[PDB]
Amino acid sequence: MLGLKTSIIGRRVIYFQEITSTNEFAKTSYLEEGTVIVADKQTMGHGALNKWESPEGGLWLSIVLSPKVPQKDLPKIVFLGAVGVVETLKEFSIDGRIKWPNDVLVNYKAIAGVLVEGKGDKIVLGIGLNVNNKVPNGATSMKLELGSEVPLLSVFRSLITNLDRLYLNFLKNPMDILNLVRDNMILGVRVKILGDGSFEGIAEDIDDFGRLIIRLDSGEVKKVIYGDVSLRFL
Amino acid sequence: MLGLKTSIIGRRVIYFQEITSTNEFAKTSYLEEGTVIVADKQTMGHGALNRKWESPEGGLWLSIVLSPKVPQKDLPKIVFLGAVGVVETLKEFSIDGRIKWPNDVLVNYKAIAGVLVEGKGDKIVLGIGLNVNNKVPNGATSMKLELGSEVPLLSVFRSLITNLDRLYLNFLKNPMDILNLVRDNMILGVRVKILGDGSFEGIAEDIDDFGRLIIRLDSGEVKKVIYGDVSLRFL
Ligand SMILES: Nc1ncnc2c1ncn2[C@@H]1O[C@H](CO)[C@@H](O)[C@H]1O
Ligand SMILES: Nc1ncnc2c1ncn2[C@@H]1O[C@H](CO)[C@@H](O)[C@H]1O
Ligand SMILES: O=C(O)CCCC[C@@H]1SC[C@@H]2NC(=O)N[C@@H]21
Ligand SMILES: O=C(O)CCCC[C@@H]1SC[C@@H]2NC(=O)N[C@@H]21
Repeated sequence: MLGLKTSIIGRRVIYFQEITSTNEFAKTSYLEEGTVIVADKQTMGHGALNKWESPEGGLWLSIVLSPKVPQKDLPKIVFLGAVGVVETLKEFSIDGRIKWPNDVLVNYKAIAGVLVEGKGDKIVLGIGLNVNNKVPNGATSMKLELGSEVPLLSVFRSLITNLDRLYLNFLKNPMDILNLVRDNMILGVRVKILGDGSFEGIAEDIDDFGRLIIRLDSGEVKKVIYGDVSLRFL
Repeated sequence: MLGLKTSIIGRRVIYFQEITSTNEFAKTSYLEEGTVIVADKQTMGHGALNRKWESPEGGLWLSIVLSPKVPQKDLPKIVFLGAVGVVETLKEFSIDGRIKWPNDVLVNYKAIAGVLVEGKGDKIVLGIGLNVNNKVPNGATSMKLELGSEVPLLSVFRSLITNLDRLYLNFLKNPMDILNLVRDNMILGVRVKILGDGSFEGIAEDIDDFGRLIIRLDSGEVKKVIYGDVSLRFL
């Protein structure tokens, strides 16, 4: 009854009033490619590192993918989610910018996060977007940005449509997404990579593998992988 | 993202752009009680007694997984939950739906919806097909045809699920209540023909405490019809 006209993403949609995590369900359940798992609320939502607040009002969903692309391209699925969110936000007159590698900010406030996990040769693309829900201190939502409630289903429709388009092109031209990320991410600013061997520098660009290129004050250039990176804006 | 607030029916909803049959998927798959299977269109829609049910885009084609822990004597009334739920939703949209015993809903004697219940003991599948904005077979009708304009399909879905959830929860508590709702919304007082092992005609007087259709033949003989392997035809 939803009348979705997408090719792959959204062929099937499993909706939950409540769920532990859409990502966990998508990983542990046999689902055909393109199946979307979405819930009004998550009781155990999570993302990069070890919680992702998922109260009623937001868009919490996961997409099952099994892309038949070269091994080295598989890691770029996270960018499809980030760019899809940016495109949807623009449709609603909101300017979102990507905080490499998986977050979307509006005026430097977090409005969405992407988490990609796997199970077998299935890839699960998880996306959390604050719409009308309460958000953690320092974060924002479409409602807070627009000053009014936003029809949640309309956001879902927009995002699924954008993701389907990005995914279909990714299957044929897997390098294209990097250009979209580059033109929509925060660059030219100082950042600090946390953890062992922590360092600071200017976030210059992302390379052909989606690695963040940082120029340290000494002139040294380091390439950061986005598997489970911890980054801070200075 | 649908924000359903129902207790059981609609806890989960599995939507399909296309499916063979929501009833078949529901019967076959491992699903929890209250899960709703809905599709934009069905390629193999089924009606009662092996009939074909046209399910083009524009209509509401869904099935609900139920596991009612009521006495076996009450299980046959589940089809009525579907019929009444549809009637209530139609009234919400100001359409006068009336029940054609025991599983059809008509508007001015034209079929607008059909209900098919399939069970095996514990797991019961309640299937409902309602014509909304889709083209229909000659002689049938739809919400769009009745109102003269397109009706938001999702609005009909929300309405029906809400009604079905309420009806089902009360059914578990008071299994007899549904019978009163069927009586008040069914076509009675007219001549009908009952088709099964042969056939007979008479006035459809009412439904009894078992949901059986009470028919008064011209001779004065009274027959009680149990649904399952029979069809009803208005004269
Ligand atoms: N619903 C949410 N919206 C935005 N950020 C969240 C949410 N839940 C947890 N966070 C975390 O708060 C951080 C914002 O500083 C993000 O990196 C994000 O992972
Ligand atoms: N979508 C539909 N709406 C109303 N009646 C239908 C529909 N599909 C099939 N039928 C009915 O099922 C019967 C054939 O088994 C016919 O009387 C036909 O009109
Ligand atoms: O910002 C991040 O670190 C990633 C957050 C990802 C959140 C979404 S909500 C839908 C899906 N289910 C989860 O448990 N996590 C992701
Ligand atoms: O009038 C009838 O004989 C019953 C028709 C039941 C139609 C619905 S459409 C949803 C569900 N899936 C099916 O294949 N049949 C039922």
